[PDB]
Amino acid sequence: MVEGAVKTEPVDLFHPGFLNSSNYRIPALFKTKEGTLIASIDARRHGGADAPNNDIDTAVRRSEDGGKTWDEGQIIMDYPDKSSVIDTTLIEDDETGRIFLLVTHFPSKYGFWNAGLGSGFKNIDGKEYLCLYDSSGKEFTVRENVVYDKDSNKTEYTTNALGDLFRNGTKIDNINSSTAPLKAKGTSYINLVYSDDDGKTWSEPQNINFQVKKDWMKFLGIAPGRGIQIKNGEHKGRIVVPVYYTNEKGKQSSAVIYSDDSGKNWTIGESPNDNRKLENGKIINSKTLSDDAPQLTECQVVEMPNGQLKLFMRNLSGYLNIATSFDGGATWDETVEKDTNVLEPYCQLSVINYSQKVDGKDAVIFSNPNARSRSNGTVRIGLINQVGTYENGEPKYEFDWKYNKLVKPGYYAYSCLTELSNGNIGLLYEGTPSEEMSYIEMNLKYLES
Ligand SMILES: O=C(CO)N[C@H]1[C@H]([C@H](O)[C@H](O)CO)O[C@@](O)(C(=O)O)C[C@@H]1O
Ligand SMILES: [Ca+2]
Ligand SMILES: [Ca+2]
Repeated sequence: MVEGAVKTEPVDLFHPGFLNSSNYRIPALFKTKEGTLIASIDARRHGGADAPNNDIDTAVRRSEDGGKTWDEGQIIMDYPDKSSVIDTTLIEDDETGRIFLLVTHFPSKYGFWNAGLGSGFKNIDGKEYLCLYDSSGKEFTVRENVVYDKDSNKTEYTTNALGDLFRNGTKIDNINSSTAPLKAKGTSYINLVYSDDDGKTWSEPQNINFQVKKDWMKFLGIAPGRGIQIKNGEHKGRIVVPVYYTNEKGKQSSAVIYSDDSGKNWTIGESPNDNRKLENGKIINSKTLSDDAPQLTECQVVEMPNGQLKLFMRNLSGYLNIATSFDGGATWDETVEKDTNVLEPYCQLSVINYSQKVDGKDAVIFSNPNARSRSNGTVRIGLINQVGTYENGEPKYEFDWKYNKLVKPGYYAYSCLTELSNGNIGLLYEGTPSEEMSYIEMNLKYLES
């Protein structure tokens, strides 16, 4: 290493036995406005396997000294009996100081492959209510935590936000378990929690599926890592959270959900697959997509100097795919770019804006496995250059991957970056499949060397 270069020796920020979890996957890492680092992760309690073959809880650690020391952690979401929360994402509303963590939630027995269609909510007279089902398949609704039957008679059952099921006020089970007399629909749900004390305490989960999941979506999940809050332009203040979904045919398409009211209400935008123009001119849609090749899956979003959004997406082309939005994530330009300078082995990636210019250019930082497998973990600095304009007159931005640094030889899978208070880069990465999750700090002198 050159003199002054910083690449800290890896710290196992999560590992077998921490919080009595045997396994860990899916890192998220975020520096709050106050300067605290929040790291979130799936505590996979029965091996590394994805839902439904596990019981997965959400864990958090905090650092108040720039990542040099970390607290003893806490579990912030835990559903019973193999109902899992998987794939976390972190963002903050800088106006209110509220930190958000969102995650995908499945009842017991459900996961990506067998999620049922739709939101799991039903409209009764203008409001969406979570449905519950008994053993005969009869449908009930939960209205302000009171269970009503199909004839709108109040039953003896109530619920709470965690899904506990109470009979005349006594807990008997939980609507997410394999044994409850009333169960939620077996599908994915987006859950949201928040902290107003810099990550020390967290709310109980809000189920926002009724706002963001459409009737024709089977799986709808958080794309893990981080979100953004838009800094420039007409959508300044919008909180943007990457997601992805499958249609009835099981084919995956990326999107973002977003909030213009500090996280109170959410909307899902279109996918880049909606009215996408494929390489030779075929027009597709995420609702009708029937082929594997154009799928767009996990993704992360960054903001260009004028506010334009770029969605970096896991896909099946072997290379990075990038979509562009002129309207704050509501829709995407018809052309998804393939960047053959950036291998993408079908794995989650991390990309963040960087606050200072590099070589006279606005820059982003990027992390993924630079290979055709989950290996050769590489952190890149991409310099933003405008190369002309679209037909609508908007600027066209391209990335120059000028610096590309191998940080993890051997296994490298999911990862998440953050800029640190000192201008350096923190990185939490899967350097093992599902055991030790490693944290390092790197400076730009190292990354450019
Ligand atoms: O299964 C889900 C969503 O419910 N998420 C997993 C996700 C999905 O299974 C995958 O993105 C679906 O194509 O991928 C991982 O299996 C992986 O590729 O390593 C890990 C991630 O937690
Ligand atoms: Ca649990
Ligand atoms: Ca489009």
